Amino acid sequence: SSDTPEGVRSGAGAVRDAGGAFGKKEQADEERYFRARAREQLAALKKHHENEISH
Amino acid sequence: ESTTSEQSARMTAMDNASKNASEMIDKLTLTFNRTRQAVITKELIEIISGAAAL
Amino acid sequence: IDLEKSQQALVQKRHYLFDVQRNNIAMALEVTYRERLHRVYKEIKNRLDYHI
Amino acid sequence: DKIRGILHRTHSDQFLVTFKEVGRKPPTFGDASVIALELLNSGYEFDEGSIIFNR
Amino acid sequence: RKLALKAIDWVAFGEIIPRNQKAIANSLKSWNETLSTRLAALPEKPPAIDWAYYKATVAKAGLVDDFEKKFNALKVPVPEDKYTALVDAEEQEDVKRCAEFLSLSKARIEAYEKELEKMKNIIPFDQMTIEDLNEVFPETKLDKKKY
Amino acid sequence: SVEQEILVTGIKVVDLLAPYAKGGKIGLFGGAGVGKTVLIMELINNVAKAHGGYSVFAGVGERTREGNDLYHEMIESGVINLKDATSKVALVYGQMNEPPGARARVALTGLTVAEYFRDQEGQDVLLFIDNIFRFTQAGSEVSALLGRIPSAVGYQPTLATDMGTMQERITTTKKGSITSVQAIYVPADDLTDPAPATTFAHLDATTVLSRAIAELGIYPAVDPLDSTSRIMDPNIVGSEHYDVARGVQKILQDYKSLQDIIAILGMDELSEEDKLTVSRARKIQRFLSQPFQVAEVFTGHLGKLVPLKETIKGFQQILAGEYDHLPEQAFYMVGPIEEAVAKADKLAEEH
Amino acid sequence: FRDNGKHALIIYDDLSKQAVAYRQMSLLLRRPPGREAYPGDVFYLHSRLLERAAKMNDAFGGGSLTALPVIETQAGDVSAYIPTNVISITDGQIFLETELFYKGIRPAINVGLSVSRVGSAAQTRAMKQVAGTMKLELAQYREVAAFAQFGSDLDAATQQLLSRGVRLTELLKQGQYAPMAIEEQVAVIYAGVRGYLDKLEPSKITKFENAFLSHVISQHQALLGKIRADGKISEETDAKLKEIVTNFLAGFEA
Ligand SMILES: Nc1ncnc2c1ncn2[C@@H]1O[C@H](COP(=O)(O)OP(=O)(O)O)[C@@H](O)[C@H]1O
Ligand SMILES: [Mg+2]
Repeated sequence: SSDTPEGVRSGAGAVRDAGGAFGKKEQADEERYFRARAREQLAALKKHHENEISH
Repeated sequence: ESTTSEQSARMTAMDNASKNASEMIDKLTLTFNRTRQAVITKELIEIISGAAAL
Repeated sequence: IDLEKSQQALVQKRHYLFDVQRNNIAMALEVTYRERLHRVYKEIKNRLDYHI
Repeated sequence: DKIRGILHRTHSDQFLVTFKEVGRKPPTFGDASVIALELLNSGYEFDEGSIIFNR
Repeated sequence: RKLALKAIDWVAFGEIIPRNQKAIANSLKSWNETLSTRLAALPEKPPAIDWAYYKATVAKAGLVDDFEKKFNALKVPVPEDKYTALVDAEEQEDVKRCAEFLSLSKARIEAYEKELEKMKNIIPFDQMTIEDLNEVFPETKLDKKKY
Repeated sequence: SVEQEILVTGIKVVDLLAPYAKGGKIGLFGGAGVGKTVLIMELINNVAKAHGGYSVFAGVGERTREGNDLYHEMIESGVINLKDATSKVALVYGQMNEPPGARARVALTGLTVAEYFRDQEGQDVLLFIDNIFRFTQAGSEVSALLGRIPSAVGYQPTLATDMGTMQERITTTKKGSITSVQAIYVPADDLTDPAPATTFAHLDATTVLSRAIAELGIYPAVDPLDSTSRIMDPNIVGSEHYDVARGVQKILQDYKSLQDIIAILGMDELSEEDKLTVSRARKIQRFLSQPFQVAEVFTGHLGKLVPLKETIKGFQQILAGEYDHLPEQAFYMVGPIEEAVAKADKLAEEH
Repeated sequence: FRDNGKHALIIYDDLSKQAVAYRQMSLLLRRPPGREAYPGDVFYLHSRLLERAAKMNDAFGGGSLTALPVIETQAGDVSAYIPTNVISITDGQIFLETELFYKGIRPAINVGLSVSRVGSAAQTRAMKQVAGTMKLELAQYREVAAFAQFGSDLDAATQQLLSRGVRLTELLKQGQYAPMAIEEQVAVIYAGVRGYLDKLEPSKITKFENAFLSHVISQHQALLGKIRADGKISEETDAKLKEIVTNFLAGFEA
């Protein structure tokens, strides 16, 4: 099919638009990884010394 | 030894994941081609039946 | 030998670049005179275009 | 990592140390010295042992 | 119009060698490429002013021709050349300073050339002298050679 | 007329990647239930009260309830006045309870009142039309009884002629100017249907809404890689706005091709260089979402209105890397970039 | 203009809105429909319009007529009714994608699917010599484009094939309303296909090109008159162009 202009060819971003098993396995892996980065970037954001003097 | 045992099994397990994804890719190509013909056939009947009853 | 040519290297370098400074400023007056003759035709072409 | 992640349920209290970031770059002899140094200076004085791997 | 040529901007004119100032010499070549294209944008002669068609097409007369009578006999004075001489003035002082290597190191060349003459003289016979070999290889005062 | 301008609205997705224009035809695409009526309710809120001249709203084939939430959200804002002669809005309504011969002559009645102000007077007129898919559909129902063979998927044979006979009166002439915003229903999320895919030739700025963005929580769900304009032009919007717009679309499209790898490999097995272009892209997705004013009863949040000079300066600093020390949640539903760090500290203290 | 010994060009913008304006006239005259309600003679509508483009010979005048039709597909499906009629009539297609338009490639011509069946017999001798290797060099890159996202453990030939393919791509990008000359086009390709760019950083290939072109217009005008008038690139001009891109590349970054 794909070895001609006529046949169907796949583009970029076609695993998420399908919405199947691999399309759901990708959304819950971008969220369970960038949930821990909202922990380490928020715990180290409390280490401002001027806020502690106000505390 | 363990980084050779691991790097050879990554070679095999990524090889059967491209055979099973190419075995699956021909079976959906036939169903795509039956369904592509069946839609040109179906919407051709609706135009003919619309003109004949008129 | 290497310090004899070090004399002559700076006397062909200097006379080239001290005439480049002559002609890099020489082009600066032609392109501001050519655009002086051209612009005085442009603002009298506007009146040749307006009243028609 | 994937040894610690599997055994995190049944044997979470029998761990000594865990060494991550292993296998991305090829292993060298300096990393065999970093691990073996910290197996001594931990406070755990042992008397036998064994190693399991995939030859 | 008028247009004079220049010399080759190939090797020397971009290697002026300031105190690590290759950026100032790079800017010197960048002005020559910009002005030569601006001279290639406009020609030496501008367009011609048709006078006869101005009277009929703009035939509401008086106000049309009075601007065409005042703008015809005008003159365009170009800018001054006051900065043209002082930049060329510092080239005359530096060219007198650039020959100081040709003035001072010329005796340093001949003194090094005369040093090659006496250096042939010293080696002489294998078994020559214990003081003529005491010019190149050194001697000193008390307690210099540690080892 | 031939001159082009830029009309500023205050929405961050619209002014950055697909700017609207004075006297230019604007289209609002998208399916059913994504926000075409709310986004066309937002531009009456911002644009119509700061505008000098008059305004006309033609409602063609929509719910008769929603013609009463406009008559009661324009008395309490003083645009319609019931006591004297200082009103600024006319209204023409033919809704979805009418016979199908009457949903196809209402849009011709809207742009007849709006042709009087442009021609017999000289003012600057606006025109809001929702919906306009119900002009095509209401002519595909009376067709087969008039004696016509159907074309492709079921529309009339004269589909692209009477559409192009109405859409050539909504123009900017040398006697006035008509800004026009139109909502265009796309049937069952398919922009290759013959009714929405022939209106593209009559629109300058298209704002394609999408259900794949709206189901993330990003509101307004505007597709950045599917919205265009005719004035995205570095000689019109300046060279600083132009290299920011294409800098956003290039990092979003390169984010699309990276999702195909994470589905098999994972997030952590990637390199450190493209763990950063994902985290810069996810902050650009979330920063585009802005809390609207007329959607207060949905949200409870307040209405923000970011100016044009601040929208560019907000997006230069996420791309250059001046906010790599914040989590993703600090940009969700904020106004300008100043509130993105004030919201960052307030989340920190509750640990 | 073809009948009187002159040359011409025509652009149909666009032919996919003529088959629709003709279908409406058919079904209102009660003609028998066909696939997608088009009549039986929509192939005969487009064939006798494109066959009027011809290259006449010297006994009739030597005229010509060149035809460029525009066709809009829907969702990139060229296997529809009208996108398959006009494909089988004409000679070659230029396939502009939407994915490459947002990835930075502008004009977004896909050279994997674009062909021309007059071939290399319509190129000048200067352009034919350098682009024959560029076409082979780019085609080897598109084989290995799928290794770029995670590739560092590959062979040095494969790292080289990626290194030339990215830098040849940056030469192909071009702003709007800036058409070049063939003598300036062959010089920029000659700078890339020889190997004079594999050490320059891939982001600087655009800034290097706009700097290099404004140089050779003013300071090497007498070389771009001996490729325009000659038509070919000789051995004398091969050496003369060789020290030019070595002089500019030496002192460039300033
Ligand atoms: N500002 C907003 N952002 C995102 N979604 C909204 C907004 N306002 C309304 N919606 C959602 O859009 C849906 C449909 O709203 P509406 O625009 O009235 O319908 P339609 O677009 O189908 O005419 C509602 O269910 C609502 O949840
Ligand atoms: Mg609605």
